[PDB]
Amino acid sequence: MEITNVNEYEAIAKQKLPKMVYDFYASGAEDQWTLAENRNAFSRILFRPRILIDVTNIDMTTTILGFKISMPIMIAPTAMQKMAHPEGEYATARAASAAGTIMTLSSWATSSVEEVASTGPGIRFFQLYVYKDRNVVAQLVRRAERAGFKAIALTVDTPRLGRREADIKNRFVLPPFLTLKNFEGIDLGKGLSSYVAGQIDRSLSWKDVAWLQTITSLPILVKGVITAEDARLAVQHGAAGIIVSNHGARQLDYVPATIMALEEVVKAAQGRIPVFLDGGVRRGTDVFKALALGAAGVFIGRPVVFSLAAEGEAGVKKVLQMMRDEFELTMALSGCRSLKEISRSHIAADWD
Amino acid sequence: MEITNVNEYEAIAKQKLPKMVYDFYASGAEDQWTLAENRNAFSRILFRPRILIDVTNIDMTTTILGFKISMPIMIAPTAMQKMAHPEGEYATARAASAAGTIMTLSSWATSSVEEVASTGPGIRFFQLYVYKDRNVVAQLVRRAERAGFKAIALTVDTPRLGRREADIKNRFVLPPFLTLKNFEGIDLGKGLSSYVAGQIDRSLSWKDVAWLQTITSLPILVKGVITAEDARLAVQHGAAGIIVSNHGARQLDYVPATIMALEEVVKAAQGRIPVFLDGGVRRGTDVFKALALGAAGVFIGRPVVFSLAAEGEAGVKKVLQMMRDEFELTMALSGCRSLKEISRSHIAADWD
Amino acid sequence: MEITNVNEYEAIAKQKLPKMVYDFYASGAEDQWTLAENRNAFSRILFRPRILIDVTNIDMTTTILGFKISMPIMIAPTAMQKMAHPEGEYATARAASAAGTIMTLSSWATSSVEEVASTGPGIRFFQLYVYKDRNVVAQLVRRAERAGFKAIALTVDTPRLGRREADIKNRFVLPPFLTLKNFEGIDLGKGLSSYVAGQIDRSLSWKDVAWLQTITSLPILVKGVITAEDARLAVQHGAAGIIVSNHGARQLDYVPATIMALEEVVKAAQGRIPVFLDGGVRRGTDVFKALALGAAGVFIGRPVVFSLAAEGEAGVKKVLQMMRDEFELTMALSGCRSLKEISRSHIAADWD
Amino acid sequence: MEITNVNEYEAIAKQKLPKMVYDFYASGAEDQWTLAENRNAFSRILFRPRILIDVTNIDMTTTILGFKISMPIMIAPTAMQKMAHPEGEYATARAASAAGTIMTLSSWATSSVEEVASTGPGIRFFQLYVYKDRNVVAQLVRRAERAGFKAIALTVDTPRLGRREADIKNRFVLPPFLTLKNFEGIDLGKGLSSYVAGQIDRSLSWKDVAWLQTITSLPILVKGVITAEDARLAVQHGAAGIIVSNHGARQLDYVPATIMALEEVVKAAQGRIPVFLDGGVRRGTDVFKALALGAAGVFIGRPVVFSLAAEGEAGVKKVLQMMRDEFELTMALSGCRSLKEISRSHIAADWD
Ligand SMILES: Cc1cc2nc3c(=O)[nH]c(=O)nc-3n(C[C@H](O)[C@H](O)[C@H](O)COP(=O)(O)O)c2cc1C
Ligand SMILES: Cc1cc2nc3c(=O)[nH]c(=O)nc-3n(C[C@H](O)[C@H](O)[C@H](O)COP(=O)(O)O)c2cc1C
Ligand SMILES: Cc1cc2nc3c(=O)[nH]c(=O)nc-3n(C[C@H](O)[C@H](O)[C@H](O)COP(=O)(O)O)c2cc1C
Ligand SMILES: Cc1cc2nc3c(=O)[nH]c(=O)nc-3n(C[C@H](O)[C@H](O)[C@H](O)COP(=O)(O)O)c2cc1C
Repeated sequence: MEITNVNEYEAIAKQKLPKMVYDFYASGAEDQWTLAENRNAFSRILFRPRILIDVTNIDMTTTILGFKISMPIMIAPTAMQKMAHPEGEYATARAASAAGTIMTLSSWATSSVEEVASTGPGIRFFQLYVYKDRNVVAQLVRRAERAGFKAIALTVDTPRLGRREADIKNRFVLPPFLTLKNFEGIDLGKGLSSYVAGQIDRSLSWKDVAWLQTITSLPILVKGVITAEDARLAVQHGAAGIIVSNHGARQLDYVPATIMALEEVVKAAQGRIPVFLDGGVRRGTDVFKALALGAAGVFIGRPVVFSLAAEGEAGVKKVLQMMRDEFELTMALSGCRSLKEISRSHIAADWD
Repeated sequence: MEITNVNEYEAIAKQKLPKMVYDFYASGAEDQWTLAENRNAFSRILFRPRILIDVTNIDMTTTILGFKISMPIMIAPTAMQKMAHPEGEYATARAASAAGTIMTLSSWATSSVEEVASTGPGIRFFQLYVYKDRNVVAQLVRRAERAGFKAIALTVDTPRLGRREADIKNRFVLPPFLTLKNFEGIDLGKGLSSYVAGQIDRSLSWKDVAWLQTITSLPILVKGVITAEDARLAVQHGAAGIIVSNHGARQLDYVPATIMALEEVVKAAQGRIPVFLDGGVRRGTDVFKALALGAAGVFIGRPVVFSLAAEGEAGVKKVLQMMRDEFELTMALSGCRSLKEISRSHIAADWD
Repeated sequence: MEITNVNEYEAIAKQKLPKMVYDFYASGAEDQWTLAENRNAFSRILFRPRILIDVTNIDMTTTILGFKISMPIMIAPTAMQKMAHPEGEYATARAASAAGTIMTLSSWATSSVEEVASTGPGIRFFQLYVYKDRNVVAQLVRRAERAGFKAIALTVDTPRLGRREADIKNRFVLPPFLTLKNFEGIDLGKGLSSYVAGQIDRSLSWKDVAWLQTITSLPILVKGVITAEDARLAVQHGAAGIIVSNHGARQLDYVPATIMALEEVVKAAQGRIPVFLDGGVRRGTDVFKALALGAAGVFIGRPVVFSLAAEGEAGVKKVLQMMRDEFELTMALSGCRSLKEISRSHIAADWD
Repeated sequence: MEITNVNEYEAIAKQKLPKMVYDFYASGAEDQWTLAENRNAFSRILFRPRILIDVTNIDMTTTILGFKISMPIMIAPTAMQKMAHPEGEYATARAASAAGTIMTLSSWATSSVEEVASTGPGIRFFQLYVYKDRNVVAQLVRRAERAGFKAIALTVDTPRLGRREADIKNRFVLPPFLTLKNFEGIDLGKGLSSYVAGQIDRSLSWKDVAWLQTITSLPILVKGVITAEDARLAVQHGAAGIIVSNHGARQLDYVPATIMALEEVVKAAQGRIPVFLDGGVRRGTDVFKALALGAAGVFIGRPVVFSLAAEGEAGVKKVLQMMRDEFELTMALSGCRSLKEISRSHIAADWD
């Protein structure tokens, strides 16, 4: 009677949201080629069990950046998810909190950093979105101060942002009432929705990456990599953690699938800092893989929204227990007692 | 007027069984990826005939473990097949017996080892299913005593058992009346269906593999391998015969197809002991292949159940003569006079 | 208004013939895998033009076995095609004759070798079909005497004949009235349809291949090869011409596509004798290829029958002018003035 | 409300034109295999971004043959496009002119070289089509005199022209009223539509290529190459610019896709002269690629016609701004400030 498939949701929460909503969450750049190459990508990595072993106990338990995120699956910073159930961002922090992991939110948020954190005690990150003039950035960066956003997911792949068709036919009406309370309205001194669609700096660089550092610590991640030329470059320029990504295949298409493009990104920066790929991932079967390639922990996107929008704080709370309760088969059946015994020593992958 | 296709059955016996039944037999883990990669897998091995030769006579005749199983195709231990025609397990032993091969039954059986063997004279194996406390196991192992189950198909791939979707939506009602008469009801001393779903040991190891040996002989097979790290390991730990498998792709998905994963499993353990892969196999065309790779004889699963459930003792009795009467084209047309002249010397295979 | 596609016919002549008929011509072994791998096979060989050259004149003109078969496309020995328009075999000899090539007919013919040849002056071959006792063979072989069948297409791939599904459900009624006038009725001395399905020798060998030679010359071809172990073997045992084939994918499935399996068959027997692959070929685009791989001339099957059955002597007479009038684009556009300048020097092929 | 997809047009302008029209523009040779291998070809080249860079400014700006074609996308010489909106050829020159690029027209044109050029000031080329007797050619070549067609796209792949099915069933009625005003009617001295289908020389060669040169300069391009044997041959025989092509896959099928066949064509003729591939290209995403392989600028075909036929001078005027406004994402997001920083150093491609 209860129904389990971690995306059986996509389609139910499809009928729950107004065209615009579903398409804002369900898009990809122009041809969207990499959308399905975000799922049918992990299918090109064949398993490789080991057997006749003790599996009474296992161990999802992590420690990313000196943080025990209860289990190795994390949440990726989706834009306005308060449109998809007026709470969203707010109940995701509490959901993850009960779930013991991270609830990562972007600047494009409905609930502000002032606003969400009232949800109380738990680990969470916040996506930086550098703009033209860095006075408002500088203050946003230091907003997630000793409130605690631990790190800052600086998104290096979103200067001019990807051409997801849909939007500009069914012209995305940013819901009149509903607001992006993370800035909600700024200006210098002489607006919302298109303030945010009224600010960013298309020339963000490893020199700005420089500045950001003297304005904080909060472990500055590299969000938006699929190559090793900006990987070794990433250790070359002081940091830890990487958020290898395509942008939910929303910025640029025909750019390799996070998993597929991974080996070269991990293998590049060796032992310096750990990598976390946030994309494609919708089951612990395929989650396993990423962790096999060398990406110590992984985030989650869309799957998390077709859940709140579907059924409140229970929505995502299965998106996480179904997810967690899927990495205890995968780790078990392949002969592993915890992350320690995983690695791509333990498998086979199509291309190779 | 008579209709032949060895799975033309699947679909007829589909309409014969209640949702649950069909789905219990027709499932695979979560995404079921390897389900079709269990058939469209052998299609990646191209034939390689030799011609202008004598084919008046041929030779399916075997001898696996010092047993002439009439012909090289065997039966794989399906769970309750008495649900799918109240007889099942019972009429499969008699069917195979008339068919001269092995009728392999699991612990998850409807008819008990006491019960089925009344069917009379013929070769058959029985799948061991080690549990938490090994007093009931120890006695089950020695149940198939000088009754004669020859070997024991110890299933090394089923600690925590695979997540076949279906079941847990159309919540598998283990048919109130109908019972798993192989244990049927045990307990220590102070139940059925969930006794069996109330017992097993998730820490089965090559140390338990040790014990089993001082409690019997009955040639202890290795059921559930798709790698050569647990293959050489399998000769390292005294035994013969292997039952390379995925579990009807029921335990774990995206783990190579028995045929595909085979070369490394045979090639690993060389000349020590013979290997038998039970999975995917539904025609002697594709049966041939396995035997070409080096797997001396092969078992059969699903195909055997969509036959009893379809048409009694005649059901499977074609599943075997259609099967047998399909290895006498294959062996003939490729220039072979018997198994002796087969081998993967005689072919070509996609990956290679 | 006139419609051209050399198989646009298949489907029209599909609706023209009784189930049995269409399926007798439109079958393949069991799963028929190689049926489409008989067409989507040549699609894995990419073209390779050369340009800015003289193409005022071209040259299909051949000489196979010291025979100028007007153009390089030939006809392959289909069984009873008199069922598919009561004339067939008869009007195919006359059709080819006007078309200047070969009209190859099998022993399974409706019109006898006595019977067809009344059609008059033109080149044609006849498929040998050796049987249990070789007294009737011996006389059939020497039937196509100084009448003129030039060569004998001895079919080395048809001892026990392929399991084309269809037939044995819609039980092939060999049309009561209509007969296989090539033997029509023999017996020793103490019947038709199942005389022929009442005679053959499953032990045909390179020792019988020996005998045949002292009973004739008529250039003994090797029909039914897809490997180089029976190729060099084919020069080892005195002959010329090969008829590399799968049997319209009717004998055995999953055995490579004539084109695909070709390189190794030509490349094997070098300069000794020429090879001709009869299978898959339905356009001069793809015809070209075979000739590129090294198969000096090629035969045609099915395409020739869905034409007589469709529209009399005009049917096949387009199957040949459409075919011929398709090799004068292919040769032209790739920079060639005749066969002399073709070869696989001139192309690219997927596998490679 | 406004709808963007650069071929969302194909289907609208499909319903706008009479069968013949759509099929004249929407055909390909016989099986049309390379039609989709003209699009799903660029999908086998995976992107390869570089990040955290300045993208305030970018640079489509070109200079092909000492010509700043405003942006790197050009127009390919489609036949009668006046059938598809009586203006066509005429409004394409003006469209491109406002768009700052080239408007390339063929001899098969509706509007003559006398006729179109009244449109005024802007860069444009004209496809040469050498005929049997070169008196009319000689005068056409020197027609695009100091009027200014800069170069001459000499089409080396169209002696005997490709067999696009369609046409010859729905027998292409060259619209009675409407004429090919580029010759419109010539004759020696003792007609239209089949004058043009009444003249050409199937023996065009690198010796005629010789002559053409002493009758002009106008940079003689090589239109119709997919190999490096006629590439080095192309520098061997004095010229610049190449127009690597298949002919909209209209001449010959199964001949590699312009992009796919490119590497060998560029890599062959090195630094001698620049190459421009006109085929497949319908987005700046995929446009990028060509330019990555080494083809300095690229032309466009069909996409340009399903636009005039769709909506006048605004039709193509989006086919160019949508196109141009799609190379400013692609160049931006991959880290590039202009063409200078592109190249296939910057990517990954399936085959490799
Ligand atoms: C609605 C939406 C908006 C997005 N906006 C951002 C953003 O503001 N910045 C960013 O770096 N990631 C953004 N993401 C992408 C994610 O943070 C994350 O990479 C992605 O959704 C993971 O892919 P998956 O959905 O297949 O798990 C966006 C994704 C969606 C669904
Ligand atoms: C209904 C069902 C229950 C199964 N239970 C067992 C089991 O108890 N233990 C075991 O090792 N095999 C079990 N198998 C799998 C087989 O023994 C065998 O590997 C498989 O069905 C062969 O795959 P095929 O169905 O494609 O031939 C199960 C299969 C099915 C269909
Ligand atoms: C109806 C039918 C009967 C056949 N019987 C014979 C036969 O008697 N012996 C033989 O060697 N070829 C036989 N062939 C196959 C051909 O001679 C030839 O290899 C084949 O039809 C070429 O394949 P295509 O149909 O794709 O051109 C048969 C084919 C068909 C269609
Ligand atoms: C209707 C039509 C007629 C064509 N005729 C010519 C021609 O006269 N000569 C030539 O070299 N190119 C001709 N082309 C092809 C182009 O010049 C160009 O290579 C092609 O249309 C680019 O392919 P695309 O349509 O996928 O962009 C023809 C194409 C079409 C659509």
